[PDB]
Amino acid sequence: PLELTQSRVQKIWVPVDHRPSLPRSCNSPTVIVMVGLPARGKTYISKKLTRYLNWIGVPTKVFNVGEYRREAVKQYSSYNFFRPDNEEAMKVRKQCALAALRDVKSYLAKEGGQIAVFDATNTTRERRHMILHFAKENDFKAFFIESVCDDPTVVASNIMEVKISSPDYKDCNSAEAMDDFMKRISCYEASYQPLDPDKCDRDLSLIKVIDVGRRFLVNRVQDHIQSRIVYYLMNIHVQPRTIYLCRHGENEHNLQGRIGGDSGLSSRGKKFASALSKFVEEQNLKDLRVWTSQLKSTIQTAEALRLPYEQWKALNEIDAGVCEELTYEEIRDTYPEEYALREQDKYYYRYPTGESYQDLVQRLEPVIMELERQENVLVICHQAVLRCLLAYFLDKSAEEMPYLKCPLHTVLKLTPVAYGCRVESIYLNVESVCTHRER
Amino acid sequence: PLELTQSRVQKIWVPVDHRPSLPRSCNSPTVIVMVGLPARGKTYISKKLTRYLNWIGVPTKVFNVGEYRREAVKQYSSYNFFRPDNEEAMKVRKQCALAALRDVKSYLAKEGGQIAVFDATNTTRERRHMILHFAKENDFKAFFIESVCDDPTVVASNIMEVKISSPDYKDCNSAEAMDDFMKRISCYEASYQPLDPDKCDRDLSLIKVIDVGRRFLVNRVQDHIQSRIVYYLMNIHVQPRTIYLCRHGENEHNLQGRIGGDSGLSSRGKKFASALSKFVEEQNLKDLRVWTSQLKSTIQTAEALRLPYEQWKALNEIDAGVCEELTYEEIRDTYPEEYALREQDKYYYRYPTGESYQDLVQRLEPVIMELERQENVLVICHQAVLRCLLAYFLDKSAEEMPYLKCPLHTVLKLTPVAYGCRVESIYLNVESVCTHRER
Ligand SMILES: Cn1cc(-c2c[nH]c3ccc(Oc4ccc(NC(=O)CN)cc4)cc23)cn1
Ligand SMILES: Cn1cc(-c2c[nH]c3ccc(Oc4ccc(NC(=O)CN)cc4)cc23)cn1
Ligand SMILES: O=P(O)(O)OC[C@H]1O[C@](O)(CO)[C@@H](O)[C@@H]1O
Ligand SMILES: O=P(O)(O)OC[C@H]1O[C@](O)(CO)[C@@H](O)[C@@H]1O
Repeated sequence: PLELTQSRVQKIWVPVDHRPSLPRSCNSPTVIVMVGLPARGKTYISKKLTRYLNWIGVPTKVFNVGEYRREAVKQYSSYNFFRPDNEEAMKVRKQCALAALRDVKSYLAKEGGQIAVFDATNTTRERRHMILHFAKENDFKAFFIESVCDDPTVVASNIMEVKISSPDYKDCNSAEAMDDFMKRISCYEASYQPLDPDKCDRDLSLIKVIDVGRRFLVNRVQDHIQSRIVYYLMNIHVQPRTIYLCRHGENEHNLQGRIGGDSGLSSRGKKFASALSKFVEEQNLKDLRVWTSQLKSTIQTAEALRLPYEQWKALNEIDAGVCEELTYEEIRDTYPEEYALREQDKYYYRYPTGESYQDLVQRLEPVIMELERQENVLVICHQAVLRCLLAYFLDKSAEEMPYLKCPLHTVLKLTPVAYGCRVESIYLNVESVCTHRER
Repeated sequence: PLELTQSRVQKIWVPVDHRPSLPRSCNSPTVIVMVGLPARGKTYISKKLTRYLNWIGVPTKVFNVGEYRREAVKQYSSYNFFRPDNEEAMKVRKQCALAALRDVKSYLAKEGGQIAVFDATNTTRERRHMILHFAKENDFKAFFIESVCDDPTVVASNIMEVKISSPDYKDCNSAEAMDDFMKRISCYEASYQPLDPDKCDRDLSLIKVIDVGRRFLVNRVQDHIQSRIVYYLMNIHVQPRTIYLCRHGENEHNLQGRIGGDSGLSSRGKKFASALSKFVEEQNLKDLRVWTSQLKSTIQTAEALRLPYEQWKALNEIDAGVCEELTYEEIRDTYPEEYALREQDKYYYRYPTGESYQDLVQRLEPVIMELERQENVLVICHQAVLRCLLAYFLDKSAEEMPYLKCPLHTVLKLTPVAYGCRVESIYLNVESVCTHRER
């Protein structure tokens, strides 16, 4: 009894499965409901939350009712389409919401999706009662995220940043698009019934994000994922800042083509460290937090900056287990089965007594949460760690992640803009070996 | 340039410190303010939060004004001491609060304390304005935690569970103590001014815990620690449950006196696994979550239960680095310097390319957060992992933690009661080797 086998790729101990003569094949999804008037950052919340949930391994998809509308109604003319007295467009808009819900059902019940973010105004109790009915009948959980903001400066900024550039306003100039959008918001104000956790919405699971995250009303958080979302929303901010990501300067193991270890900077690596200090100085940042791993090469690179820095064990390079300090040639010759398994499944593959890219994500989640809280940050890390962090910021899949290009002596400058990061690459003109290996 | 040395105990790379001829020695603390009427679980929140913060490595202390009062006023007679018209006792109570604040200043500014939990009613704006003045003048941050509850069943339950058993009610019977405490609560109701984040307390950093954690009002979370507290308060619950903790059944490495590795159950270990299944069955639990590490020995133990289980990489035994699969005799003979360093500083000591008990805490924090969310849970883990989890539940220090007794083939049954866990040990009558080593 208790006979187990270790799975070759992930290295997971499973019961030996001696399937009989005729082998037989043999928790609840969530609908996240966005609530609020237009230009309240609902799409911003939807997209950022989906990016985070997918990166941590929770399959998530956004269903934006406006995109179903742009598909059903070819060209957008004006706010007149959104008028409450527009009988025809009101029918079309309802059909679009129902078509999005149909796709929500298919995603969660038939495609292995775990979270569906229903991105619409959902400003009336009637619409929300209909979404609740849809969730109850399909055995889906419902979690409401309402964004409430009365600041006209914030509303005008959102229109200027991401609304005027919408495909709806292609033939319009900035002034007419802004004016049309203000009229469009006014169409929703009369029927808008905010969430009432005090009386009406007392039994609903919800978060009210008030005044661009200054205040929060949290009601009946049922589970782990809702609690995580709430914690995430409370850590993110919309303040302007820059994230600089780079690897340690070239090390002695890099020169020998050896993986892992705790080797020091080569002469070129030390030159990069000096070049990085000059680069950092030229950026003229009021305050800058510097984060390193606990491995020597990243600390030596930070030492050249003459700035305070913090060492994180979570930033340490992927653990290669038995393959640590070996070259890839020595891995292929000593462990050919292991080498081929990794090449076939680079994300899920776990090194013996070591890690996978999947393990890295789990380790890096507190790093991501702290990066969100912070402003200007410089992260000096390692190739696999950098690919993982970059996949979060650039919304790259688990399959793409182990192959992202993160060259040595190159700074990745990340600027948060619209619904994602602008990425600028800055090579600091110091030669190094190449550690990138394609599939 | 960039000359570093690796610290012998923690294995941290530090700049080589060539101190000159005359060597010279060369963030803001927080006051957590509890707010609310008596029997609102303020002391329960204070104690649990302090236990969690200390375990994660944030030095925290509770300053309970009632304990300063029991010290100043020898014997407690009745609610008459708490009367608003009691001029003398009102002076004494103020002096006690000021004496507690004096000790808060000394703890945070002179003893290396990071968080001071000011556990009092702090029901008036006047008292809170005075605490704010004290925080501003000492450069301390202020974070308010208010517990609001109108349920008379909850109030009566709190009085019966932990108030009637208070040193104040030693000479009283349950009925008179309950009656006196109800009158005592009434003394505070007239002057009680709840936190108003809408108008008056808009600029204060606060959390309102409403109806025993059913709802939360979160205002202006400034930093990392406040955000963590909020997340913790949202994950904990007061629902009745049991936590069972045990190690995997005896393994082959245990028999050889070898550390780490991924060996399977010995014949005795398999006998424990059967004994554990019978024990679990006899507990008659409606639902039970079973958690294991990703190491074979814990999975084989769970396999004997015939219950669904979840494997956590965070539950894997402490990593011994270069000392993995070695006996302690082989460690002392091959690495005598390393052996002696560990014996001297067992909590902070890091194995080369391995971990410390300090690293274990960081890894286990998500385990603790999930244990808090759950109800009936059985954790099948390893000696060092178990000591770490037990130190959290039993409020043991970093210094005590590496020496806690966690024998093989023994279940630790944890029952949450009053202000901490009741611990019952259940030996399942199966022989094994002893892996415990005293200082
Ligand atoms: C850059 N940008 C901001 C908006 C924007 C306009 N109104 C909004 C309303 C909500 C919103 O989401 C959040 C904002 C803040 C936070 N939590 C915090 O801050 C807590 N420390 C969470 C979500 C974004 C916007 C659009 N573009
Ligand atoms: C066992 N006991 C409960 C009380 C008690 C009486 N009123 C209280 C008021 C507050 C309180 O703290 C919290 C309760 C719940 C939660 N968060 C959740 O639930 C969220 N999922 C956080 C703190 C405890 C008590 C006393 N003893
Ligand atoms: O996942 P890949 O492509 O092997 O890259 C990760 C490797 O890169 C390095 O950082 C440098 O080669 C190694 O330490 C690590 O094993
Ligand atoms: O910290 P200590 O006392 O060495 O105990 C931890 C050790 O106990 C074991 O679980 C069993 O001896 C080892 O795997 C591990 O190294």
